[PDB]
Formats: sequence, structure tokens, C-alpha cells
Amino acid sequence: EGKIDEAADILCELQVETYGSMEMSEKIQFILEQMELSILKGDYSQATVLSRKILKKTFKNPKYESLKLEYYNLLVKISLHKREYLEVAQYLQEIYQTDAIKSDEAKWKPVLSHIVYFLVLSPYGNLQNDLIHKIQNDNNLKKLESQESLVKLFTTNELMRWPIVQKTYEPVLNEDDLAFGGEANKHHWEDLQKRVIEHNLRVISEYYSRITLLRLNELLDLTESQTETYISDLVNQGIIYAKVNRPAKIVNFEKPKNSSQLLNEWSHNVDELLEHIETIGHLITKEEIMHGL
Amino acid sequence: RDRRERRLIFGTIASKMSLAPEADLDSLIIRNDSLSGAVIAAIMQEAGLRAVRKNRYVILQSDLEEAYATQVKTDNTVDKFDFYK
Amino acid sequence: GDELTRSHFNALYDTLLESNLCKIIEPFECVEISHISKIIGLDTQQVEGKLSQM
Repeated sequence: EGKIDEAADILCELQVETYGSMEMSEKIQFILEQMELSILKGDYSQATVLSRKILKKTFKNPKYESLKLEYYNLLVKISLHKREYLEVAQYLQEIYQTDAIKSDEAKWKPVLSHIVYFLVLSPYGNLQNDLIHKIQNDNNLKKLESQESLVKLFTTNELMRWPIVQKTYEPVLNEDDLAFGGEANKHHWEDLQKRVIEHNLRVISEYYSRITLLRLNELLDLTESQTETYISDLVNQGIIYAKVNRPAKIVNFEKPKNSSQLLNEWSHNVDELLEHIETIGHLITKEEIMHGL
Repeated sequence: RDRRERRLIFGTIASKMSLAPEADLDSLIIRNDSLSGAVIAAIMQEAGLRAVRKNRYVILQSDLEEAYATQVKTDNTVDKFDFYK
Repeated sequence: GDELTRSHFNALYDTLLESNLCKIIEPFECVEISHISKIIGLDTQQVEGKLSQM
């Protein structure tokens, strides 16, 4: 009949008070479908609350076929209103081992590209280094080595070829009809461009100690007003800290002076001469044997 | 106690809990009369027990009404049949 | 018209400004004053007068 809000409100006002927790076969299946009605309705809070009930109970239950596949789709669909690529990357850790054990490489290869998509677009995290090696990688695959190089690309990326890379290969990048939704590709360019700038300034600080602000603007592919936006965001959120001088046009790493000088840093001067007494100990034994005989 | 004077207790505990925009906090300070801070603390905690019973992490207006129905007993007496005379 | 309201008006005037002052102080200092007044949104003389008072 063309009803959206009315179709969702019927099941939400019934299924909650219906089941007495007797048969979980039809209950779990319809709750997963109840979240689908909230997707068409546009309520992210309804699906978020329903995802805190049977999700933990399913973990204790054994793995099924049609039941487990519904969790992987809904956790991606709830990212429309959430727009967080870090949380979905943790939700895809179960399907990563599911397609590599239960299923075959036919469905495992495309999902591998999706997992990288949520990792590249993730703002930050402590698991990003653990997701570089993963488990099943080094499988000698073109799609596996291409997506893996994009993870380590953030270090050497100058943002010169960034628009070129997405146009040449666009599996998850520009045109993606799987695990994504929207009316245009603007969500692909806006979300990816903001991340590659944040991930770029992280390695630049770890390498360049003091760099000119004029040369720095050319590496970010931004302007004077655009460069100050990403710098103020990383410092206010507690990501990185550096020195920015507008009149001097000099960017510095802001090395901490709290090391107490010779109370700490002097430990590097003793290690300069420390290895001598060890190497001499190995040489005294070896020199007398070969030269004497 | 007083209706608006008890708000410093009911409202303070409400600030440490998650509430809904439709939750009515005035209904707790009307019918309730002369409650200690310990009994009041059990009112807001009972509203949270009604929220987890409904599998919700936000206390609604109905949870505040269901919490009062349990707290109607303050002094120790048998039902409404006390005070024999 | 109220003296108590105006007394708290300058309290929030310095409170909302302090929230805006903490925005420029969070990044590294030694920047241009002309760019400071553009971020806060007030005149150069007004920003220098209230900031030096704190």
C-alpha cells in the first residue's frame, strides 16, 4: 500500500510484548527484520537498541548459516545515520573468518575490499597496526596486495596522485553498490579526503622535525584557510601536537623540554661508548687465535 | 519537605542518569511527601530498573510512573488497612 | 534594566569569550593578532582589551 512509518510502528508495538522468550528461532529472525523496518523508517535509535539484545545472546549460541549472515548486513546498514567507519571495521572481524572457513574465496575476496574501505576511512585507532598483517593475507592475490598497499600508502602519500588512484581502480572507492548507500558519490570523496589528510599529518610530524609552512601547504593539497582547519582539529582532539607560526611561516615538531636535559638524555652518550668494552671482549679472544697460529 | 525544595535531591540524582526529553520530573515532587534522601535515591534507581526491564538505556516517562508505584510504601504498615480504629 | 542580570551578563561575556579564547590557545601560539579577531569575531581593540585583563 506504500506505507513506511505505519508498517514499522505495527511490529514495534507488538513483537516487544509478544514473545515470552520461548522459541528463539522465529524471535531472533524477526528482530533482525524488525531492524530493517527502522532503516526504511529512518530511526537509528530503534535499530541501535535492538542491536544490544540478541547480538550478545547470538555469540553464546552456535554459528548458523542464514542467521549469522543477517548480522553482517544490518551492522553495515546502521552506518548510514552513524557514518562511523571505525565501529563497522570491528563488526567485520567475524565475517572475515567466516568467508575464509565456512565459505570460499569467492565471497571472501570482495568482503576483503570492504574491510579495507572501513579501515582507510577510519579516523584513528589502536587496532590499525594490527589490521595491517591480519591473518589470511599474503595469499598472492591482486586485490589483496592492492588494498594492503593503500594501508601503508598514508606514510609516503603526497596527495598528488590521490584523485588519480581512486579513478583508475574504484572497487570500494568511487562506485560501490555493496555495503553502501546514498544518492551520489559525494560521500565517497568527502569522507576519504578528510581521512587521508588526517593520516598524512601523523607521519609528517614523525619524520620532519622543522618544515616551512609554505612548503607544507603544497603537500596537503589545500589553501591557507583549509590547512588551518585540519591542524586545529588534530590538536583539539588530542591526536598530534606541533608548532604553527603564521607570521614566521615555520612549522616545528614541538620537542618536549621536560626531559630534564642531562638527567635523561645523557643516557644516549654512555651508550655511544658502551658497546666498545663488549666488542673488545670478543676481539681479544678471536685476535690471539688467528694471529698467533 | 516541599514540592520545589525536594528538587535539589530528585534533580541531582536525575543529572547522573540518562533521561528522555518526555520524562516528567514534576510528578515525583507532587505526590511524594517527606522522603529521606535514601528513599528518594531508590526512586530514581527503580526507574532505571524499569528501563533495563524494557531493554532500554534511557529512562522514559512511564518508567518514572512505574517506579513510584513500587515506592508508595514508605513507613512499615500492612497495606492501607493499618491504623485500627 | 536589571543590575543583577547585567552583572551576570558580563560573567557570561567573559565565559563565552574564554571558551573562544581556549580555541586559539589550544594550537601553537605566536600567530597574527589580525587573524585572532577574525576567529573570535570581535574588533582588534576589543580582543586585546579583554584578553589582557585576564
